[PDB]
Amino acid sequence: GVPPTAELIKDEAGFETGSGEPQEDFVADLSVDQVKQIAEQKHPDLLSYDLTNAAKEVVGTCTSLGVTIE
Amino acid sequence: IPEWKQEEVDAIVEMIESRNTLLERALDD
Amino acid sequence: PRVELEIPEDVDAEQDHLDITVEGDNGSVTRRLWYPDIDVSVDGDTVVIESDEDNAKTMSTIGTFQSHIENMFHGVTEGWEYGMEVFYSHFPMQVNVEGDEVVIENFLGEKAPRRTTIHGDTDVEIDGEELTVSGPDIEAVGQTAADIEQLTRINDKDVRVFQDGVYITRKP
RNA sequence: GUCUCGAGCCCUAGACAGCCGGGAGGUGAGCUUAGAAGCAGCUACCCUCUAAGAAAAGCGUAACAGCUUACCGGCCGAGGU
Ligand SMILES: [Mg+2]
Repeated sequence: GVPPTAELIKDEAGFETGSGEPQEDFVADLSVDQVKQIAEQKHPDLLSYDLTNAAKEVVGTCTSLGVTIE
Repeated sequence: IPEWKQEEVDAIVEMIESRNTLLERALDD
Repeated sequence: PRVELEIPEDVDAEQDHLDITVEGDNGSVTRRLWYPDIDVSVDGDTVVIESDEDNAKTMSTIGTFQSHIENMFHGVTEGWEYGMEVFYSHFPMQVNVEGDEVVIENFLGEKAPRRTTIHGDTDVEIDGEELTVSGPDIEAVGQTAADIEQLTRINDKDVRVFQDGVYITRKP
């Protein structure tokens, strides 16, 4: 039921299109608290037991786009 | 004796306290 | 080298000279297993294939003799069976078992019937568009099935377009 | 084709082959695009579950789907490469 991960990032980022080269061309940005919220949403989608690992999963598409974290 | 096999036997013996051959190995311990 | 084959309880295996006869509930099969310095004997309840020579050539045949004997065991008990399907596009092919040979009529529209003789005590059972070749001797069954498929061999035209024929569908 | 001799690596903590089962999630990665979801192209190629399982090696689809490869487990059992 819950929409794809790539989209949930583009909302709180303010950017739509990614980059011609991931990590080499930083586009969007995030923060720890921002990622903590997206981790609360997906439960059946993710296989992780802890919320710690739930964040790790979300933070897999991020950096490979240009989503730097602070 | 490959290192990954010795290191695996350990991880198995660890979960017992708290490949079928590696399980039997951990049991014998 | 020496390899011992324990004969199944359903089976009986007598042997004279270079010939080996294997009898079972499904029938009997006799074969000649002749090769330099390879002795094949029946020691009570086991068949023994042995030789003093261990060279590549000898070992090759020893392995062949083993598989041959094991197949006879299977044949006289469980039996050998090949399944076939008759396919045709424009011309309805009339496959029939006339006497001791399978006959194919009107193949690809031909006026003259194509036929092949069935090997040994091999039985060919036909059920509409399906055929089932069976028997105790895998040698006879294997060939009989093959013969049937080969019977519709076509060399003059593009097989990709002219696909009519009986084909081996299931192998044991 | 076959005979002989040497060297390296693997192997009963189960090798080589074969057969069976698994080959999973975030997600059909992002860019490109009407679309492209392992596999037209460009960049990247990151982390969960776990005993394994690639941001996919090979076919396959208009794209999907579909079939196997990697990798893991089992059966087998002795040498193998
Ligand atoms: Mg021509």
